[PDB]
Amino acid sequence: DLGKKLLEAARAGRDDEVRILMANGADVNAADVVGWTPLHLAAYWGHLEIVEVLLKNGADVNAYDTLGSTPLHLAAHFGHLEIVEVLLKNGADVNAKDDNGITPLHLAANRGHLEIVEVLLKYGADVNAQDKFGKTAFDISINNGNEDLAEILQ
Amino acid sequence: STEEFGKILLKVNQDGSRVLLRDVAKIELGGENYDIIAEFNGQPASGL
Repeated sequence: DLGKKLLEAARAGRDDEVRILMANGADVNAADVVGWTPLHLAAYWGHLEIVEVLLKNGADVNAYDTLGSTPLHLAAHFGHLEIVEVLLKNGADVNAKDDNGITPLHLAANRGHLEIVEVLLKYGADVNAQDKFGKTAFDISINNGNEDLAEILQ
Repeated sequence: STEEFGKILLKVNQDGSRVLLRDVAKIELGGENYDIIAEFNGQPASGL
């Protein structure tokens, strides 16, 4: 019951409601129907302050949904540079793979987030990492036409 | 976007190389027809 209210508080960005639910002992790793925990919703919508409150109360930074996607995949794919730094600081897996072999580096490369790619690579992202189709982060840059990104990937 | 249209895969060659739409055509945003050209007092303008 309390974990369901925490999922809606983290999605709507209600920073005050999250801390009240945490005091009542809500489940920090409560997943919905698709396997998304409150940390997945905070990283998807872009609530940096909620990501910090969740991780402080011992939330799983490497939590995965019904398709192996982690909160770091959602923060890199949707251009949340501040959230990627906070997640990687709390011990997130920079080489995390979903059910398709897609890493957060692949998601940041396809959307042209040059700032996130730099942060991910600084934390030890695998440049030669391949998905189920054998495509690396460099293969995405040359196909999309991003000359600035292909420069960073050598 | 034009970038998404440019990376449309037409064919894959025997050597593994890919032939994209941008390799055989110029991709750009341009009017449906280039027939009408209006000018207000000599300066480029549109109208209704």
